[PDB]
Amino acid sequence: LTIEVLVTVDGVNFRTVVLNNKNTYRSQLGCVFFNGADISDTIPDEKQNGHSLYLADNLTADETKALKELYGPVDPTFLHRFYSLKAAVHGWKMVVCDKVRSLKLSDNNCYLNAVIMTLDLLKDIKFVIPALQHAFMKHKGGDSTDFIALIMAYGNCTFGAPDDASRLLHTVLAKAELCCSARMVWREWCNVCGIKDVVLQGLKACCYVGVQTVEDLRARMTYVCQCGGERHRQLVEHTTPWLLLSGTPNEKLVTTSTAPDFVAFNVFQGIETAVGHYVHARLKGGLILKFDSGTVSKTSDWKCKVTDVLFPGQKYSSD
Amino acid sequence: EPLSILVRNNKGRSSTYEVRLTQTVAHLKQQVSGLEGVQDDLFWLTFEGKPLEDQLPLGEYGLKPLSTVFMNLRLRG
Ligand SMILES: [Zn+2]
Ligand SMILES: [Zn+2]
Ligand SMILES: [Zn+2]
Ligand SMILES: [Zn+2]
Ligand SMILES: [Zn+2]
Repeated sequence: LTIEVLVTVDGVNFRTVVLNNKNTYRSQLGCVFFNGADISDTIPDEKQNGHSLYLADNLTADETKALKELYGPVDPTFLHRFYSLKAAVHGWKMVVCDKVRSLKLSDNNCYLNAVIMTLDLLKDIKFVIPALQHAFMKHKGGDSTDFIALIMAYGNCTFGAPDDASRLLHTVLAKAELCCSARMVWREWCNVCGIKDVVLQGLKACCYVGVQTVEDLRARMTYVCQCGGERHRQLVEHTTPWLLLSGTPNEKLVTTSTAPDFVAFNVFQGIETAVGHYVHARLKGGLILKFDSGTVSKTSDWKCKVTDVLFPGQKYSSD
Repeated sequence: EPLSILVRNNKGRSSTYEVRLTQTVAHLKQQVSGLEGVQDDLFWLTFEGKPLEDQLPLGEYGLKPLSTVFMNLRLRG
């Protein structure tokens, strides 16, 4: 009336646990997952003997050590959140609208449709964390369940609740690196302190939160210096394979008649102080493709509050 | 050992915060949530265009005295 299971965190290093048919998994061991299903509140029996189960709580040091090697410097709550978010998202589906892949509306997941479709245009990024890169490679192959749940868990997103696409998009990118060169040089100066050049490289030179157009990124900025005066800062060199600018929702009239410079952008519908709706947009063949969570429609002109704006490559040098 | 940095709100007002580079940004976020009347789930912080992740220490971001961190409203779409 006893069974032996193998608990694992990485699917490679296992550790056995003897369990009885009297108490449930949660009281004897902790929360466990079997073939993607939570069985923590079920009583063990013969159909579990010999099989491996993914432990989520109550990890030991050596399973915690392996956890940090697979997911990075994560918090004890992380593994439970990830495993639970993955099973809750099982019902969600990616639907092909106009030759691309988009995420259907379910449980307020439209902010995620904006994040994933914007990432899908960045075709030169990889993730340094192994689990994340594995999920990301699976998403690009068809099954996006892992990748969706992971960015949800890394972004501290609660299930079925609306969130901020620019927050999540830039948080996720902070875990990524670029497969090519990229360079961004800031010139800071202060009439009392002096002149100094700050250099950023790689993927960090392709994202910025605070401006939504390339003119505003290249504008001279002024803020308080450590001396008390006003320090100045201005971009003097920029070479990237693409540029992602994000800001608060800003009303604009985007039109294809003037042939805009950006290739894609995200839109917030509603007012900023309430629950709104996200729509992803790309420009292809002289039109705007609007992607509202599993559906697509085209327009020539659109008055809309944009948030994230994705530009092509940057070859810039001034002063 | 602690130093003074600035967090700026949507309205443009900077406030001083005594912090340590070994503190987490989750700790700074609770100081910011205390000075203004906003809760942590309603905003996120940026420095030099990049977001600050909750579980990381401030020293990971290169903050010097009177560095200006920005408060960004966490949208709900
Ligand atoms: Zn548990
Ligand atoms: Zn549980
Ligand atoms: Zn100065
Ligand atoms: Zn000033
Ligand atoms: Zn001035």
